[PDB]
Parts: sequence; C-alpha cells; structure tokens
Amino acid sequence: PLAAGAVILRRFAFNAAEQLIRDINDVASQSPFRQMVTPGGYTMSVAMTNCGHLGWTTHRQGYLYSPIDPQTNKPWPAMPQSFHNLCQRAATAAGYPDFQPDACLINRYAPGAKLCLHQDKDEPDLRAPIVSVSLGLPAIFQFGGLKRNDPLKRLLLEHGDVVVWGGESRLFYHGIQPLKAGFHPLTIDCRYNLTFRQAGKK
DNA sequence: AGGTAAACGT
DNA sequence: AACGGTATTACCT
Ligand SMILES: [Fe+3]
Repeated sequence: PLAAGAVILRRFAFNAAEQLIRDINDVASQSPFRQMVTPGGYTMSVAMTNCGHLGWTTHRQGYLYSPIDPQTNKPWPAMPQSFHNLCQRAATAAGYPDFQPDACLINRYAPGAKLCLHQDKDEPDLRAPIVSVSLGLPAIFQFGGLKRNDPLKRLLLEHGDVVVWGGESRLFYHGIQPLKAGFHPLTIDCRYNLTFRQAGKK
C-alpha cells in the first residue's frame, strides 16, 4: 500500500507502452512539447504538452486548465483511445471504477530534468484520483503527505509502472528527482509520464 | 477573508 | 546531497 487511497501497479502498462508511445508522438505532432514558464519567470526543466478536452498550463497569473493550446491557439489533440482505455483499466484495478478523465498532461524528461515537490490541486472535483503512467528511462518518485515537510517515500518508477493517488492521499506532495542519463529501446534517451485528471465538471 | 504562487543555502 | 526556507507577502476576488 503506497498510502491511504494510493497504489503502485508495477509494469501495469508494459504491454500497452508501444502503442502509447506512438500516440504520444501523434499528440506532439499537433501540440508540440514546450518547457513552460512559471508565473515567477523560471523555465521548467520538464517539457510538456496535453491531450483531451482540458490541458494544464501556466500563465503569468498562475496555473490553469484551458481547452485551447496557448502556443498553437487550437484545441489540444483529442485524448487517444489507447490512453483512455489504459487509464480506465488502471483506475479500476486501483479501486476507482468511476474515474472519467478529461485531461492528460504529458511530461517529457531529458537527463537532468526534475519536478520539485508540489500538490495537484487545480482540479475542481477532488473526489477523482490522479492516474500517472511511466514510460522509458527510470526515475525516482517522491511521495510525501499533506504537509511539505512530511517524510518522503522514494520509489523507482520503471517503464510501464502506473501510480494512482486519491481519497485521503489526493492532495499529498510529490515530485521527481533529477533524471539519470541512459538508454531505453523504446524512448532512446528520455522518460515520459502521462498524468490523467478530471479537470472539468464540478 | 480566502486563495495563490514555489521554482537557493546548508 | 537530503532537507527545508521562501509566501515569514503581495496580489487578486
Ligand atoms: Fe503532480
């Protein structure tokens, strides 16, 4: 048990990974990866894009979900069926049979790239979990608690691993340590992560 | 009266 | 290099 409400499902997406990676390439050929700039003016080391009906984005004013890619001025690409199917099966296996994501943020890590501890809290309906799928190079995941200083668990996430948090762990701090260089036959020299969220409704 | 943004030194 | 300060404020609404 990763924490109350939280599971790691090791190698859960390993058989779906080839198709997932083809579809990430397709998503990116419409809304390219870009390193976004925080409100305070720093360029993130992780490159990002989104698919689905809502996409996570930084603004001068803060963070937000938008139906429009602000770089292309066009809707984000539709969420691929391969993504939505894997998400629905991982959710179900982790105990969240009703999750309906309408947003998928896609992170790409080059060697050196990191994601500092943060909370996912931009979603209006905190009852829905987050589903996180890992592809390519391995990375160390930090998973804390409700307070930034709460002790961290560190876990290696390998190609195909899926983590799901929700309920009591929904607002826990988490992040990614600087990516080590290396080789993966499917991604060559990077790691991808797909994070599914329910970002609309109410 | 409340909610947000946060990505250098030891 | 793991931990924790910083937002301990200054803006919105
Ligand atoms: Fe996150």
